[PDB]
Amino acid sequence: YGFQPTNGVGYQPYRVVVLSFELLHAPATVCGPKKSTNLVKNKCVNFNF
Amino acid sequence: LPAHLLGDMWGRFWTNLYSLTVPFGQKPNIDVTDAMVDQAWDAQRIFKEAEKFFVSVGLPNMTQGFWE
Ligand SMILES: *[C@@H]1O[C@H](CO)[C@@H](O)[C@H](O)[C@H]1NC(C)=O
Repeated sequence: YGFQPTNGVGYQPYRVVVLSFELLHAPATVCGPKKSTNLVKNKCVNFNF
Repeated sequence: LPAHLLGDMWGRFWTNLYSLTVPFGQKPNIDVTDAMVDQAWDAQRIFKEAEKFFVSVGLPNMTQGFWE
């Protein structure tokens, strides 16, 4: 490719990244991000730590 | 017709004979040049109205490298 800056679109360079997820088998790994809040004190509450 | 009275050197176009052959010389042939300088049309309006003519019929826009 002889790329030049004065080239119509469709002739200018594009960078490409191809992500390919390939499963297999395991006991655990990456996953979503859990949410949280601001714990309190001196109040019957329903909590998860 | 004599060859030296036709409007140019070779008689290729007769377009310079219009002032002698005009049918009705008391009617101005329509000329919109004063209405362009009364609305402050720049250099860019003449092509942007031209691009709106072609997109009106179903043809693509200019390529956006066309403008710089
Ligand atoms: C052409 O360009 C105009 C703005 O310059 C845009 O509104 C219009 O959608 C374009 N035409 C097409 C087919 O996308």
